[PDB]
Amino acid sequence: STGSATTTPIDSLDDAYITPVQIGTPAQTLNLDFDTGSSDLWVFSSETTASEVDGQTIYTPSKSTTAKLLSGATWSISYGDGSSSSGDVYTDTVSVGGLTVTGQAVESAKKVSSSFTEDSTIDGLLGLAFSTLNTVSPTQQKTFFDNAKASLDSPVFTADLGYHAPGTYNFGFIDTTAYTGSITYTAVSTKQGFWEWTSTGYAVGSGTFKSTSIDGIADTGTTLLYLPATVVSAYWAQVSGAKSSSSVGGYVFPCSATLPSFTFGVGSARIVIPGDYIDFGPISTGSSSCFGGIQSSAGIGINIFGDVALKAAFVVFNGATTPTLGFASK
Repeated sequence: STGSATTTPIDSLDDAYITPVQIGTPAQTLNLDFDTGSSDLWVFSSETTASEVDGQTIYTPSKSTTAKLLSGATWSISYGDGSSSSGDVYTDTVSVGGLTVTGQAVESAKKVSSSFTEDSTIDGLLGLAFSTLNTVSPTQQKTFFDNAKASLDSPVFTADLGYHAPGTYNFGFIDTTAYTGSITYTAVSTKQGFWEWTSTGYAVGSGTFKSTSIDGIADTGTTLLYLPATVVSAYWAQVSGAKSSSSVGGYVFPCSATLPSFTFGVGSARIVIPGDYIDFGPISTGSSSCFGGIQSSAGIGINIFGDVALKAAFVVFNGATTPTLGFASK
């Protein structure tokens, strides 16, 4: 089997991407944020505290003939950005892009933090990291990908995120029309439950490539690119008037600037992030200070190849016995 679903940016800055997911019988379609940095599939639901719901579509298990309470199971998650959610658990049929899993754990939120309530366009998250990070207790549950894997033509999914445009998530096949050149595969460590890999270095604009190992994760649920302070300072030093602002919480730059590209290494291959991808617009409406898409990972404890980086590439998440990541230009 295979599945193919279009993913759409939630706003004009590509802050996140939503992908329609069918849950239950008859289908209830919710728009979920596919998140390679976490391992819970959770939804706004009929059980969500009413004051914490503001425009989201909700999953109502009582209206699904295939829903079953997973008796005694609870979940609670805290994300790297300080956001959180918690609740109880149903099993139900879940379909993405034509690919169906029966008996999928659907984590029903009772509580969500303010950042989720404020995002009316995101009805939940679909985690695609390793199932070792799943928060269900007392019985840890599998991700949608882990449950689908054995049925798929190939044990893979691909992320093809658009710049200010829709893209695609594919399960079980590699669309050879979706990328240019060849796919370069690189080793993955699953020791922390993430798609953790090592970039071979970077370049700023037309500058020379610096060979240096940068360990980090491929995280579709993170908007920006978080890299060591040395690398980030080297990038922003090439932009007149760029500075790190403690008051704003990162590097900002004049909205009049033209940003240089940023290149990262995947083995002997190179992925180029155009400068425009690094512009996240005014820090506040009407400001001439713009927020940068490349930020320091200092204090986060890990480097994060978020959407800024991944949208520059066709990305293969290879869930074979020995997992690997693949990157192609597109």
